[PDB]
Amino acid sequence: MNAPDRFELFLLGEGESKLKIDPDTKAPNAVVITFEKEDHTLGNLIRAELLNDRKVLFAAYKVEHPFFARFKLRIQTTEGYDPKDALKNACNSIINKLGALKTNFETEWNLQTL
Amino acid sequence: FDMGGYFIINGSEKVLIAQERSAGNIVQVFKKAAPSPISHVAEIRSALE
Amino acid sequence: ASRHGQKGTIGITYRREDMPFTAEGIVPDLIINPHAIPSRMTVAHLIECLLSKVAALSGNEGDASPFTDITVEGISKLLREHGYQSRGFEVMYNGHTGKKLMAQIFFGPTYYQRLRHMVDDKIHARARGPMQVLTRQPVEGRSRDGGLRFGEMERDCMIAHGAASFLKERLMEASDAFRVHICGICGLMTVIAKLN
Amino acid sequence: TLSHLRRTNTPIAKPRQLHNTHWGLVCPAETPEGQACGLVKNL
Amino acid sequence: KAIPKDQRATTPYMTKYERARILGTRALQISMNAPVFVDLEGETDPLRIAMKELAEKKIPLVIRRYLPDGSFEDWSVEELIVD
Amino acid sequence: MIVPVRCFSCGKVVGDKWESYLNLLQEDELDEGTALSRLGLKRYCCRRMILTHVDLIEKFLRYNP
Amino acid sequence: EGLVEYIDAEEEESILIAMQPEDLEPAEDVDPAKRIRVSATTFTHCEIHPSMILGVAASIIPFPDHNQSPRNTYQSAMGKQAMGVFLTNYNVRMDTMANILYYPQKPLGTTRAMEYLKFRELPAGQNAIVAIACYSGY
Amino acid sequence: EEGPQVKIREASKDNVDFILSNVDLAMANSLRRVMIAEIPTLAIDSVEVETNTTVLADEFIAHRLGLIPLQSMDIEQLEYSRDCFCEDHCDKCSVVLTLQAFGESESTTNVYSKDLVIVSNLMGRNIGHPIIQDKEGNGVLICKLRKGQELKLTCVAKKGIAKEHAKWGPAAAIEFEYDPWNKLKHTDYWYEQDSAKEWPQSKNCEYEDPPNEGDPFDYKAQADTFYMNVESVGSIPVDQVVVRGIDTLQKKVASILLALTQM
Amino acid sequence: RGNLMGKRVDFSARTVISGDPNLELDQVGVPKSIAKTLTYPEVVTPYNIDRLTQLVRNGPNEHPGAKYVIRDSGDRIDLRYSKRAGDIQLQYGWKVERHIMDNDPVLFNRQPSLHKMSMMAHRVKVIPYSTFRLNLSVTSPYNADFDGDEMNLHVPQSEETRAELSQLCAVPLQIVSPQSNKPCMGIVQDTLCGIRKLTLRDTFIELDQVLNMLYWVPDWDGVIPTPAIIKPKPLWSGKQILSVAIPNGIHLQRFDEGTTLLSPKDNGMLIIDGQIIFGVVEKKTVGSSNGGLIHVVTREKGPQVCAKLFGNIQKVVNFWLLHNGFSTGIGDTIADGPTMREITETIAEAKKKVLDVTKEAQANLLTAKHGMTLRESFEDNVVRFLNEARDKAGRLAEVNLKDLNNVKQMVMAGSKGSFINIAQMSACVGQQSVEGKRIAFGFVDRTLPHFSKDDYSPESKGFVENSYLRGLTPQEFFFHAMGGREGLIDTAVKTAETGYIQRRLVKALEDIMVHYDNTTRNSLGNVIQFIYGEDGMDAAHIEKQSLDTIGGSDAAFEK
Amino acid sequence: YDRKVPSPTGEYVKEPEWVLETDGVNLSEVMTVPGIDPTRIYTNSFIDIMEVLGIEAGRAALYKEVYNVIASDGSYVNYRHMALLVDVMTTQGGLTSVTRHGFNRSNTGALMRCSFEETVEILFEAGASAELDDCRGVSENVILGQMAPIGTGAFDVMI
Amino acid sequence: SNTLFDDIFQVSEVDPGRYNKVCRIEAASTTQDQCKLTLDINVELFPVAAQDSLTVTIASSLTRSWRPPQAGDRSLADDYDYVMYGTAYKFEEVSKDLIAVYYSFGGLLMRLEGNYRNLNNLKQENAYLLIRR
Amino acid sequence: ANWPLPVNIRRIIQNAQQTFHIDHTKPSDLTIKDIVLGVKDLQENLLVLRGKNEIIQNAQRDAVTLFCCLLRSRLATRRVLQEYRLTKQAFDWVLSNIEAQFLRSVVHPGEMVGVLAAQSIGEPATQMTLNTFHFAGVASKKVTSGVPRLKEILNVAKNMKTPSLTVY
RNA sequence: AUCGAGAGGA
Ligand SMILES: O=c1ccn([C@@H]2O[C@H](COP(=O)(O)OP(=O)(O)OP(=O)(O)O)[C@@H](O)[C@H]2O)c(=O)[nH]1
Ligand SMILES: [Mg+2]
Ligand SMILES: [Mg+2]
Ligand SMILES: [Zn+2]
Ligand SMILES: [Zn+2]
Repeated sequence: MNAPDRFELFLLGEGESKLKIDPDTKAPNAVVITFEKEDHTLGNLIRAELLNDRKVLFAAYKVEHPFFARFKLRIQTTEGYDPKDALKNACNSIINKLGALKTNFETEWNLQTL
Repeated sequence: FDMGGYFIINGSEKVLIAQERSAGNIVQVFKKAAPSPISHVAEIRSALE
Repeated sequence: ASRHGQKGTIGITYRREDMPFTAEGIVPDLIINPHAIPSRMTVAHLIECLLSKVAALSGNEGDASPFTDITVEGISKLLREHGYQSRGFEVMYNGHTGKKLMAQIFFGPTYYQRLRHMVDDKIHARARGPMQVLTRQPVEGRSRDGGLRFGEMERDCMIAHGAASFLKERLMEASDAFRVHICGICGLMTVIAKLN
Repeated sequence: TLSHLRRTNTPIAKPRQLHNTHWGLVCPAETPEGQACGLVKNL
Repeated sequence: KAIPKDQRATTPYMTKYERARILGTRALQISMNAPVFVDLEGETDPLRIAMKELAEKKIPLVIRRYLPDGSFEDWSVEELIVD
Repeated sequence: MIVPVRCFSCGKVVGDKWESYLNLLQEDELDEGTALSRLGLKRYCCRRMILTHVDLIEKFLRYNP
Repeated sequence: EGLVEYIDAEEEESILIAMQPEDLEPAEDVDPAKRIRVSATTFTHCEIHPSMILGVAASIIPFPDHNQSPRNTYQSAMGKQAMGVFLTNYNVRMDTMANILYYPQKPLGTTRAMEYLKFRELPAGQNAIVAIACYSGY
Repeated sequence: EEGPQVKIREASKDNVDFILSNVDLAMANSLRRVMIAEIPTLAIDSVEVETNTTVLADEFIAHRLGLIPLQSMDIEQLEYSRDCFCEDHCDKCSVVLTLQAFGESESTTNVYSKDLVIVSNLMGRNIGHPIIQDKEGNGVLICKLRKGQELKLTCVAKKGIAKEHAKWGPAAAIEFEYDPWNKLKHTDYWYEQDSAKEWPQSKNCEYEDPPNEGDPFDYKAQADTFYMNVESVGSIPVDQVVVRGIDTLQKKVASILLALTQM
Repeated sequence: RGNLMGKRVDFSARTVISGDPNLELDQVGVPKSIAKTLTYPEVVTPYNIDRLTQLVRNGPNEHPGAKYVIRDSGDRIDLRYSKRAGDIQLQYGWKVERHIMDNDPVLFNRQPSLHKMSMMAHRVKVIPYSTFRLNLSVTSPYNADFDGDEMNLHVPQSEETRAELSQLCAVPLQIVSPQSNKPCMGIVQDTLCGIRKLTLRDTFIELDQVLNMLYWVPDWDGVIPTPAIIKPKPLWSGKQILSVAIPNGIHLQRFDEGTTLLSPKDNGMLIIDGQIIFGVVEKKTVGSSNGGLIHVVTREKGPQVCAKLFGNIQKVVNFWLLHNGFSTGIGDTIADGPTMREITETIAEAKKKVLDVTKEAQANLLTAKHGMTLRESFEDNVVRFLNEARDKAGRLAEVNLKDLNNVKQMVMAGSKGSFINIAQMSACVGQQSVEGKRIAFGFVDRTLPHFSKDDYSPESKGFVENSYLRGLTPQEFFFHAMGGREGLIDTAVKTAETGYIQRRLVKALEDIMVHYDNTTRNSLGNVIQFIYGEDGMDAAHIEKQSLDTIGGSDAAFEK
Repeated sequence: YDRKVPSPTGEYVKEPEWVLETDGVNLSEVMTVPGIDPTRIYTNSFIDIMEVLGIEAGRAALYKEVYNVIASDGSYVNYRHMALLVDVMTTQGGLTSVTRHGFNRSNTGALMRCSFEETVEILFEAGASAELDDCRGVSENVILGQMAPIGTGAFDVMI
Repeated sequence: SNTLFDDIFQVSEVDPGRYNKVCRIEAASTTQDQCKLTLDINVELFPVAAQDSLTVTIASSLTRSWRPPQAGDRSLADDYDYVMYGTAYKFEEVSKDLIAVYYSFGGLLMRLEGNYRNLNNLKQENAYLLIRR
Repeated sequence: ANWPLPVNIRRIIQNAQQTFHIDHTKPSDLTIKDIVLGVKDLQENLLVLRGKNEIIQNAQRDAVTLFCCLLRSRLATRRVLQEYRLTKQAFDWVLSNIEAQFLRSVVHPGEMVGVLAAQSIGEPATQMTLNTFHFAGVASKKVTSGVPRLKEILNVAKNMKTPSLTVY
C-alpha cells in the first residue's frame, strides 16, 4: 500500500539526471558527485579503483538510505588536476580490466570439456 | 482432520468452554481473621446428584 | 515469531545482493539481532537452530523432544562430522563489500511462524470526518474511519510540558467546539437564538 | 482449533496461581497473557 | 490595582513559556499577511521569522504576568532578556 | 501446498525433483540423506525445500467439485 | 487387564509417582554434559512420560525445558495466531476471515507429541534460514 | 594475458568452478552482484486466466509460472516492454505462451511445463523454450488436476532483471571465497579450546600455502585470488552467465562516462 | 472521566514502529499514505503561494499535494472531487488545507503514557513503506521495541500550537531528564555494542574504510586527522576516528577503580576537546548515565547540538559494525569442561551444607536464633544459602567467558543483559519462589506426588540445579513455570495497583505550579512550598556535585 | 549497625554499634526509657511519629519512608518531587490521604473534585451546599475546554 | 620543527594483557639510571621479544589536513621503522625535578620519567615517536 | 560528600584550563583582592528570588546557602592558585560564566510540577513492576514488600503491615 | 448506528 514500485531501482524518473555535480562547500578542489538509480556495485568498484591513482587525495561513498537506491561520491584531488577527470580516467581502468576478463574467461572456457 | 466438538449454530460454529466451580458436598474449615465477631467457620456446600 | 516467544517485526528487506552470504553462497532468509537473545533468555531457539541444521543435512528429522537425552554436545558431535563448525557458526561476507565479516555469524534453520497483525491491516489515519451523535466526538476505531482517544493519561503528559493552547486545541478544534447562548443573569442555556 | 476446544474458564484466596495439584491436568504455561490471565487454563 | 513601573521582582528573564507564546502569537500574525518588520533574509516560515524578530528585540507585545493575590506585573519583550 | 518452483534461499529449480523424490524414497528404498544428494541438492537452504515439504494438494484432490 | 489406573487430584494425594518409569526403579562412568537428575523405594504407580504435563500449544515447543518458562507461555498465546491450514475443506467453507500459508512446511525439530497433534501434516510456519547477527541496525 | 587471470579447474553445463587471479576485491563483489541481479532474462509476466477449476487459487498458479525457467540466450536481440514502441506487448518484445490441460482421466492429471505452448511468432530466434532438465522430460510440476478439472491459459513473458523480482535471475547460488588460511586476517576466529580442531579445513586449501609458525604477520599484502563457483538455473548456459555479468557491468560502467560527456 | 478529560480527536495516526539507524533523533518516519491524509490549515501569504498553487495542482495523490481549499465567505472546496480542481486562482488570505511536508512539528506518543517523556514533538520525514520509523536512541523514554509495539501521532492546527511542540515538546529539549536529573536517551543496542568493539585499543581500521567513515559524519570539516600510526602500514585507531563525531569543545574525566592515567586495562574515560585520549566508550560514557557524555554535551551548547551528535555516533558505529559483524551462538552459553564441574560441586557443597542446617532443626536443638524467630526461620536460612550457590557460580562463569564470547560483549557494553542473565544461561537457574517463599506446599505436607510428604530440601521446594543449556528436569520445570506465572500475574493485575497509585498522585498534585514568585501553590492560593524543591531550581539543570569540605583529615584540610 | 562518625582526629571512621529491631510500636512510653537515646529513636510508624513529635517530624518521616521504598535497590528520584508530594500531604493540618477521603474534600473547586473517584455525590452537594467554583484549576478549564492557567497559560498578552 | 629527544632503551617485561595486537612494553633507560619507560607497541606490526634493546626518537615534524604519500618522498624515516603520532596531556612530578610525561597515540599510551627535565619538551599538541632496529 | 548541586563548577574548571591553556609552571596575575573580593561579590548576585524587603532577602540567602558552600569550597585561594592556576581574564570568565550558568538553572515560573511531582514516582513503580518481570525469580523486593507498602503510605495506613521499631 | 458479551495486541 506504501511499498514503492519495484522498477524504481534503475528507471530514472522525469527531470532526473544519472549524475549530479556540486563542489564540496568546505575543502577546495573537491567535489561531491551524486549518482542516481544505483547501488554499491557501482558505489564500491568506483571508490576502490579511485585508490590506485596516487594523484587523488580523497575517495569515499555512502549509501544514504537503503530506501532510495542512490549513492553519493566525494572526491578530492591534487591542485589543478580536475576531479571529473579523476573519475573519467579511473572508469576506463575498470573497463580495461573487465574487457580483459571476457577474453581470458573464454580462452580458458573453450579448453574445458562438458 | 476436523475432529469436531462444536455446536453448529446460526451457521457459525460454537464451542463450550468448561465452566469451573468449587466442588460440592465436601466439608471444609475456614478462617477468617478475628476482628470481625467470629474466628472459625466450618462450611459445606450442598446439592443432590 | 519463532517457536520461543521471539516476536519482532520486519525492519527492512534486503535483496539477495545487499545480503550477507556464506562460504558456499547461502543467503539468509532471516536476520535477527543477537540482542533479543540474553534479555530475554531463550536458549532453546538457539538449539532448535542447531538441531534443524543437522536434520537438513543428514536427512533425518530431528528429535526436539522436551525431557530427553539430547545435548548441545550431542548435536555438536554431529554437525562436526558434517563439514561445518560445532556450534552453528559460519564465516560470512558482507554483501555491500565482499569483505569478510570480522566476526563469525550464527547461521542455520529455525522454524518460523508468521503471526497475524500486518501493518496494512493496522495502519490507520483520520483527519476530520464522521462523528457520533451523542457526543459529537469522533467515532471509535479504524472500522468506521474514526479517530484515536486522547485519554486521561494522555492529558497528563501535556500539562507536564505546560502546552496550554495545545490543550485548548486537542480538546476543542479536534473534538467538540460547540457554541451556545448564556443568559447574563440566569446563567443557563435557555435563551432563544433567533438567527441570523 | 485444538487448543480452543479444551479450554477452561473460571468465574471471578490465590486463584490466578499455578498450584501443585495442577500438575499434568492443566497446562503449566498455556494461558492467555494479561486481561484474565491464570484464570482461564487449557487441559 | 496595578504594580507601578518600579518594584519589579519577577524573574527578569524570559520564561520558556513566555517564549513559546510570544513566538506563537507572532507566528500567527506573520502567517496572516500582517506587516513584517526585520529584513527578511530570504526566509518564508512565519515560525523562523519570529525567531529572528526575537534576536533583534522588535516585538511590540507586553507579557502581563499575574500573581496569586491578583495584582500583576508587566514587562515587554523589549524589556526582557532573551536567553 | 504443491512443491514450489525453485527454493527461496538459493533459487535452484526444485519443482522437477518432487517426482523423482517419491520414486527414489519408495520405489528402490533409501534414506533421505542419500535422497537429496542424488537429486543434486547439496546446499541445505535447498535441501530443506523438499524434506520439509508436505503435498497438501493431494488431499485437496480428494474433493468432488 | 489391570495395567493402568485412572487418577484424579484427590486420590493423587495418597500416592507415590516415578518420573521417568525406569529411573526410578532399577538397581544401583557418567556423561558430564547431560542433565542432572536427583533419584524412595515405595512407588505406587509411574508417570507415563513427563511431556504429558503440557497441552496442545506447549507441546508444539522444541526443548521447552531449555527455555525460560514465561516465554514458553508467550509462545503458546502466539501459536494460536500462527498462519497455516486450518482444514483441508476451506475452499468451499464460508467463514468470516481465514488465513492460508502460500507454501507451508513441517518443522525440522519435532516434539514427539506433535504426531498426535497432527502437526507435521498441518503446519503453521516455514523452516526458513536464520541469521542471528548485527548488520544494518534495522 | 593483460590483467585478471582466470583459471578453470571444474566446469559443466551447470557448474563453473574457477579461480580469478590478480584483481582487487571491489570487482569480485561487484561481479557477483551483477551476476545476481543486473543480468536480464525472460520469464512470465502477464497471465490471463480463462478457466481454472483447480483447488489452487488463481494468482497462486499465476505466481509459480513467473518462477518457471525460460530459454533466454538470444534475449539481447529482444527489446524491453518499456523500451518497445507497441501497445502492451508485441513479437519484437514479448514471447507469449499458452497452457492447456483438462481432467479427462480418473487417476491424477499432472500439468507440467512441457505442456506449455509457444503462440507468438518466434522470429526464428532461440528464445522462450521452457527449460527441461527432468530425467523423463517433464520440466517442473506446475499443478495437479483430478477427474474433471480444467486450466485454460495465456502467458506473456517479458524482459527483466533480478532487481525487479527474483524470478528474472539466471542466478542460482554463487560460491565465494578468498584467503582460506587467514593470512590477510580480515576475520578473527571464535574458538573454545583451539581454532584448528574446532574450525574445518576448507575445500580451498590445496593450491594455497600454509603460513608457517615463525613468520611475522604480513601487514600490507592485499586481496588477491578468489575461489568462485557459479550455478545456472538454465535460462542462460553457464559460460554466458558470467560473461554477461562483466558485460552489463561494463555496459553501465560505460553509461555513466557517456552521461558525463552529456554535462 | 471518559469524555471531557479524555476526548476523541481528529488528525491522528497509529501504526507499528520499526527501527531506522539513518533517521535523526528529533525525526519521525511518517508513512506516505498517512501524509497523503493528514492536513495542516495554512493561510496563503505572498511567501508561500508559489509552493501553494503548485500544491493544489498536485491533488490529493502526488505526495506534496493537498485536499480542500477554504475561501473568504466560508465555502469549502473539495479537491479530489469538484470540477474546478485543475486550477483555481489563489487570493490572499485563504486556507489551503495541505498534506504534510518534510520538517513539520508533530506530537508523537506511545501508550502507556507514564511520563511527560512518552509524549514528544518530532520532525517529519515522509517515507515509503507503511511503518512508523524512529531513532534507535529515542527508544528508552517512550519504552518501545519493534516486536510490533503500536505508536501514535498528532498534528497541530494553529501556528502557535506548532511552536508549543517544537519549543517545549521538541525531542531535544527533553534529552536531559527533569525527573531523574540525568539524560534519559542514550546509545542503545547495535550502536552500543559496537562502540565498545570500535574503541578497543586492539581495534584498528585503515584508509579504505577510514575515509568512508569521515564521509559518514555530516559535519565533517574535510580534514582527515593524522593516523596514530604511520609505521610499515598507516593505520588509524578505533578510538581515533570516533573523535570525529565528538564535537570540538567537550571535555570528560572519569577514573574507575583500576585507573592509572595509564589505564593498563583501558578503564575510565578521558576526553579532551572532542578528541579521545584513553578508555573504552560504553554505557557509563555514551550511555544514558549521569556523568555520561550525553549529559555533558547537552549542558554545553546545546540541545540540538547534542541531538545531531546522537545520530552521528550511530551512523559511524553502524557503518563499522556493518562490515565487521557480530552474532550469538549456543557456544556462547557453553562453559569450559573442568568448570561446570566446579559449579556442580559448588552446588554439591551448598546442598550438603543445607543438609547440615536441615539435621539441626531435625535434632531439634537447635540454638534457634533470637529473631530470626521462628518459624521464620530456617526457611530464611536456606533462601540465601542457595541465592549464594547461584551468584557464586554466576561469577565462576564470568571468568570462563574469554573476551571473544559473544554474550559477555553485550554485558561488557551493557547493551542488554547481565550477571543473572549469564548465570541462568550457563550455571543454574536457581531457587524459584512464590510470594517470596520457596514453592509453597500444595499437596498435604509435600510439593508433588513425585516426592514423599515432608521434604524441606531444595530439589523439593523449587531449586533447579541445572542450567538452560542442559535442560531442566520435569520436577524442576513445573516449578519454574509456577514462578514465571506469578510474573505474568502482576502484569495485568498488580500493574493496576501502581497505575491506580498514579491516577491519584497525578490527580492530587496536578495544578501545583511554581507561580510568578517561586512560591509553589495550589488553585486556592495555599502555599505548599516557599521556594520549589527548597532551592527554586530546575532538576534538568542539576548534577552530582562533590562537596569536598566534608571528608578528609583536619590536617589534610589545613594544607 | 554501621554509622559514620566524626573522629576527633578529623576523618570519618566507621563506628559499629549495637542497635535494636522491634516488631511493635509504643513510642509514647518506649522513649521515656532509661538507657536509650531519645534523640535518635525511630519507628517506621509515621502515623504515631506524628502524634508524638508534632507535625514537622511527620513531614520528614513520610519522606524518609517513600525514599526507603523508591530509592532502595538503585532507583533515584530527585528530592524536589518526593518532597513536593510529602509537602502536599502535610500542610492541611494533619496527614491528608492520597485518596478520595482526604484531598477530595479540601475546599477546592468542585468540577475538579468531580474528576476523581467519588463523582456524582460530589456535584450533588455542590448543587446542595450552593458551592461556587473558582475555575482556576487544570481540570476546570479542560472540562470547560479552555487554555487553562497552566504553563503557556499563566500570563495574558497585551500591547 | 627539529628532532627532539632520542635515547637507547632495554625491554624488561612484555605482558600480553587481554590483547592480541598492541602489547604493553616496560623498559629501563641505557646509561641514564634516573629514567623509566612504559609504552604501548603494536606487536603484530613490530615484533618485540624480552631483553631486546630499541631506539626511541620523539620530534614534532619529520592546519594542513593529511595527504597520502605521492612519493616524493617528503623525508623522515626509512631508518625509523615504528612510528606513531599523538598528543600530550597532564604532566607529572615525583622528586622536583623529576618530572614525567604522558603521551596518547590515539589510545596507545606512553609514560616516560627522568630528570633532564627538558624545556625543549613543549606542552604542545605535536608529538611523534620513531623507533628503529 | 556527593550531592545534587546545580551549575557544575568542576567542568567550568576544565573549560577554563584548556581554553586559555596557561598552563604550567608559570605564575598567575590575580591579587588576593581579585579572587576574594570576587567570590564574595558573586555571592551577592547569584539570585534565586528578588525583592527589596527584609524577609525576601533572608529567604534568598537561605536557599543559595548550599550552593555557596561548594562555590566557597572550590573557589578558594589556595586551590585557585595551586591545582588550578587561573588568570585574571580566565577567572573573570569563570566568574561571569557561573553567574550565567546559574540564572539559567532557575525554575521557570509557569512550570507545572504538581503533575511532574508524580509521575516520577508513579512511573518507575509502574514500569518497575509492569516490566514486569523479567523474568522468573525472586523477583522483588520491591514490588511485593513493597508496592503494597507504597499503598499504605498514601492511604494513611492505620492497619500497618509490618510495624517495626528501631531504638538507639 | 446504540446497548451488551467475549477473544487478541502491546
Ligand atoms: O498487559 C500489558 C502487558 C504489556 N504492556 C506493555 O508492553 C510491554 C510488554 O513487553 P514488551 O513486549 O514491550 O518487551 P519485553 O521484553 O518485556 O517482552 P517481549 O518483547 O519479549 O514480548 C511492557 O513493557 C509494557 O510497556 C502493557 O501495556 N500491558
Ligand atoms: Mg520486545
Ligand atoms: Mg514490545
Ligand atoms: Zn535454496
Ligand atoms: Zn512491444
